[PDB]
Amino acid sequence: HKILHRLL
Amino acid sequence: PVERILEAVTNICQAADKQLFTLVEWAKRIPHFSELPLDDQVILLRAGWNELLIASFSHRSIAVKDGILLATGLHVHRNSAHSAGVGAIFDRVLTELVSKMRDMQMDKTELGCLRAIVLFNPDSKGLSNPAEVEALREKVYASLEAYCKHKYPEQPGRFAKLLLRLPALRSIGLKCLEHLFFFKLIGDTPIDTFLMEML
Amino acid sequence: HKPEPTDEEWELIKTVTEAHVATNAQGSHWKQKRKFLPEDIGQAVDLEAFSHFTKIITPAITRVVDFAKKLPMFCELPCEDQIILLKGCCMEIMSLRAAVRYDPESETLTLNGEMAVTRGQLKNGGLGVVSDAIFDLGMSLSSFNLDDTEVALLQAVLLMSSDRPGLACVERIEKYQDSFLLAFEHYINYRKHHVTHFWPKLLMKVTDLRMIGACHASRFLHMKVECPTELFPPLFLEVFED
Ligand SMILES: N[C@@H](Cc1cc(I)c(Oc2ccc(O)c(I)c2)c(I)c1)C(=O)O
Repeated sequence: HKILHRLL
Repeated sequence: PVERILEAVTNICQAADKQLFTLVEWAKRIPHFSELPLDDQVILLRAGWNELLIASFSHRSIAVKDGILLATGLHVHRNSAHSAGVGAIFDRVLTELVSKMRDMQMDKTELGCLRAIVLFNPDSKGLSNPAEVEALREKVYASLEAYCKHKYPEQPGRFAKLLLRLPALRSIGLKCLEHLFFFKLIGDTPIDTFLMEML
Repeated sequence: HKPEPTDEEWELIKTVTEAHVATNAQGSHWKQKRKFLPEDIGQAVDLEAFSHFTKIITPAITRVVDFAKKLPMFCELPCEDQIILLKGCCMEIMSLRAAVRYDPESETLTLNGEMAVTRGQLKNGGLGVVSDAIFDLGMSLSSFNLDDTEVALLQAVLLMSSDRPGLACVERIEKYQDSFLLAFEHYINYRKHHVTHFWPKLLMKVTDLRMIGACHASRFLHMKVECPTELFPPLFLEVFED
């Protein structure tokens, strides 16, 4: 839902 | 030998004095518990009853969908809980516990041992001899592993999964403690006489 | 009889193990690359202490996520559940990782495999009582002496918690956890630990960990009550913010 996504 | 364990205002005050009685007598019927120093017994009880109670009705509510059956048979639907602001916590009990208990067909034997482990919590602060308590707990889930090996040999991970419900049970315990008060506000050592008597 | 792991399981074992290894900081040379945080820092929510934990917490967090991505099963989950699993087990795994790095001689933990802190330091650093919970755990794990594998498996199981709030593929995640647990249980049988009641004792730790992350969640609320919102790194927020 934020920086988490781009880290996925 | 979990066989001896398996065999083990005026309205709201009638209960509790009964539930607590049934819990204490349940613990007394637990192997080696009545052998611990008086102080060590009450400290355990008072440190676990939260989770013990919750482990009870959670297994009893396996015969109910989206609801909980309590002492007075007073079935509790999730509609009241969310309306009382305890929906979140209520749901956890259904999904993390009641659900998990049903889907594995956890029997009364496994429930009893799980509750026996809980009671023999060696981490509890203040008790005179921890080494002795953790000993007892060991002996407790010692039996549990053998029971699962013989009773359900087609499923090896059963024993393991049985323990992994304690974590859920724990954190849920905590939420309940934070939710409910009053009793605690009655200062320290508000309950010890009875525990000393039932002893 | 103790059923040793099967061939289909060893594959998952080497998978998870490699997953943990590539993502644990300092690898196996952490003891020499660690630096003791000044005894002055954090005396008896220390702004300074906190600022140092938070200044190195974002890499930890990411490194955790990396461990997840190196797991095929986890990569099979919807982005929705994918996020939830992390947010939950995040603090738990980091705690594990930190706790398995306890040094009796020093009575200190190694954060990111480079920062040694004491019980007090980590307590005044925002964790408070959690610090105890963690050190105590580390103390307990000392006699276990777990290897990368056994630690990787725990992390693995922690991740695949089918009881996190808001999950969709619950029965799917639960199946994965059951797979890990099976292999986990067999691996230790292979290890042939001489201590009595190793598997159960270890499983209880999962309880301990799940309780740490929880107290940590309540700590975070108090932290944003005292400490400012600017003192918090973006990634950190996202991780423990609802
Ligand atoms: N050492 C770990 C990473 C790790 C990093 C840090 I900073 C830790 O401390 C915390 C954590 C959350 C907080 O809110 C505060 I304040 C301090 C821990 I516990 C672990 C590893 O190797 O993965």
